[PDB]
Amino acid sequence: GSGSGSGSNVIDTDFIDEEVLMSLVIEMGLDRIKELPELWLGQNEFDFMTDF
Amino acid sequence: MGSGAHTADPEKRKLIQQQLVLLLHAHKCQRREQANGEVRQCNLPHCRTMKNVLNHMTHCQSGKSCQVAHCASSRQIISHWKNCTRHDCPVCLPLKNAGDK
Ligand SMILES: [Zn+2]
Ligand SMILES: [Zn+2]
Ligand SMILES: [Zn+2]
Repeated sequence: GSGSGSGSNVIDTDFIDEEVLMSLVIEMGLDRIKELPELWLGQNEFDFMTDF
Repeated sequence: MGSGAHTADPEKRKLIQQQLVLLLHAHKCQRREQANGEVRQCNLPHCRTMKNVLNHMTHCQSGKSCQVAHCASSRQIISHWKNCTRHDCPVCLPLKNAGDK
């Protein structure tokens, strides 16, 4: 017996390819960022990211 | 240090998706080195910051209570992306599709 409820940042990107998002990074400009903005519970339509 | 932005802006949600990508890449990008014992040169140097976060998240014992740089965000963000499923969620779903563009 070896139960488990949560691991460590499983995320749904373990199937994704680092090459795919790569092209998307250059397309948007994720590899040319000078100032990384802050990410804190801002909007109200995305409050689902609480996880509290 | 400076304070005055704990709730961030609404555009952050937009940056969340984009950031997730930097945190998404940085994720598999940070595990590709520790899982092989060695490290390799990365294309986009932006993943560096995340590498310091994902690594900090390991030293981050509060996670959702931490406020180190992006810690709470990297934890809060990856959190959504982790618990999020179905519904009108254009974050993990589309990023999981990758059908076109
Ligand atoms: Zn990288
Ligand atoms: Zn921390
Ligand atoms: Zn989601």
